[PDB]
Amino acid sequence: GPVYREYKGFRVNDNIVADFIGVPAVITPGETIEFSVFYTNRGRYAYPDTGLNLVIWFSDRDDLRREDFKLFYKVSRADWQEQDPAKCWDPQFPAEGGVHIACQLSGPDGGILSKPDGTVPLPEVESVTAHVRLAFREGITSEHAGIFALPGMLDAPGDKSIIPGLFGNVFGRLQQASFRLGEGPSSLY
Amino acid sequence: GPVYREYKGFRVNDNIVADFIGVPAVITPGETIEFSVFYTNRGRYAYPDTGLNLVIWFSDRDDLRREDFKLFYKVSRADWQEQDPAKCWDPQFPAEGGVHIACQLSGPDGGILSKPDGTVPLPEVESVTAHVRLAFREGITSEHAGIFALPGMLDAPGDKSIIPGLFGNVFGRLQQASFRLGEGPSSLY
Amino acid sequence: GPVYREYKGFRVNDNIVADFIGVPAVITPGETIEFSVFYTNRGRYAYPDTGLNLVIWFSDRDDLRREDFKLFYKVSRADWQEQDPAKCWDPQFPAEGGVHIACQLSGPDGGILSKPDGTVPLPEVESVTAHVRLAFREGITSEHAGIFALPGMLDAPGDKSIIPGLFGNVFGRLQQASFRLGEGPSSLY
Ligand SMILES: C[As](C)(=O)[O-]
Ligand SMILES: [Cl-]
Repeated sequence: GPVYREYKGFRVNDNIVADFIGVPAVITPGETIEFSVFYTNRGRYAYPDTGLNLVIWFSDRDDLRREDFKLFYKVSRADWQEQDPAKCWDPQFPAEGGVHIACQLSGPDGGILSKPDGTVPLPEVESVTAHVRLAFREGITSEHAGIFALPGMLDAPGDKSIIPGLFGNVFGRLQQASFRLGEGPSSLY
Repeated sequence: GPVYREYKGFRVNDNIVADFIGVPAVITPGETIEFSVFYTNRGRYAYPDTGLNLVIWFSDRDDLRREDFKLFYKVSRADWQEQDPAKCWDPQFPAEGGVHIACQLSGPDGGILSKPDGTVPLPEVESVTAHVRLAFREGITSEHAGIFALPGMLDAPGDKSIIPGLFGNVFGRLQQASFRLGEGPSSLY
Repeated sequence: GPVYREYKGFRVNDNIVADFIGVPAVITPGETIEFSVFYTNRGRYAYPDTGLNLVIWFSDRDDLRREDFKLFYKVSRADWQEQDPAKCWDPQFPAEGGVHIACQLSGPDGGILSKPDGTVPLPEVESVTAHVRLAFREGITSEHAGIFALPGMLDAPGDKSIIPGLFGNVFGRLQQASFRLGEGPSSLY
């Protein structure tokens, strides 16, 4: 069994990391972007079932909700699907301000790692990708926002997910992508 | 106290890492790009005050100076500001050629981690972001350049910065973004 | 001497890592992109000779070959060159489908780390970059593809590369960039 750390009330294994590709540092309100994100087993313990969670957070306003953006994704080689608003955590409000909306992006990966019983085990060195399509509705903006990739794992076969709407009873290392939702930079020269 | 390694006579804690988002691999001279960069406490020691440093480096020429580019930044949810040329290191000249221009991008983060006395403590798992607007003047080019993100920390409360013009008496893990400054690639097909 | 783990019968040192800059999450068939990728020594053991390997992989088809894309690269401040198809591994076919084409992108870096004898030693904290130009021929597509950065090292000076066509008898930590080859996302709103 692997070593867990505690963060808030949850168990975190830093050996399950996540990487982003193609997140722009500025997103235009109303426009659709596609990026990729994948979590990888940098440890020696094979997890029996895994799935990605994504957290969308605005630091400078607290009114953003799941319905304020459109979110589609595809697990590795499987087909695209719309992210399910019922597979989300309720909005969380940090003590310093803002709001984050955590979304579950789990499911079979097209027969690369996934098994007939539906699990997506993560042997060492292996990875699972979500290709993600994201768009924020027009008229909403943020000057310091981010996406966090939160890998979710089931520690033992037949474990239950611990956060309502998210995948996993233990979690991997949070990965960040900071951006602004608004207008691009004016010329400095 | 955390474990430091010595590198070029400075104290480095590899548990304070940095990530880049949105850096292009080719930058057009004269054009403004915006990217984000953030440092994260991946260790268990909470630093009492922290700030980011950025190094702009050209490997194939040594004539670049701070005056050859315009640089603005914004710490997390604080306001945009112009980077201060007096809050920069003197040009450094590696033995193999080229020049590094080390720039301090510190300050309050808009009250997320920062405190009324101006300090930015970095608890574990926490991060601080700089949104960065950058443009190199027209007529300057480089075929192998990069930005290095150098997190700076004050190890104990009331410590003084050790590199004149930069923030910190100890430093985090150097993170790199390599790019060309010049023209994009012609179509290979 | 460093600690190796075994992976598919090869020796891997996770302290030699790789990072990507500017890989887009969607690449258009026929269009040329340029990105950079660099491997960094995050350990304390200096390797006497190093070189990057790049793997192009399609998960959803197995007919892709080295001839189906154009690949040029440049080691740090050395000159651009075309990747040599004879310095490639034979196509590898995972049992679950798809194909991987592993390509050697080694050589001197313009005298930054490289020495007159042609070797590229990698001291601690140091790094080697490849600027990469990549284009897939028109009419070929993939819904889940990626680039893997496989650092190659020689553990000892008189060691020989262990995979025909790739650099190294030991290898670093695999780094991934997942993308689709095809059309960008249509508007969700
Ligand atoms: C209540 As609303 C403006 O977040 O859809
Ligand atoms: Cl956009």
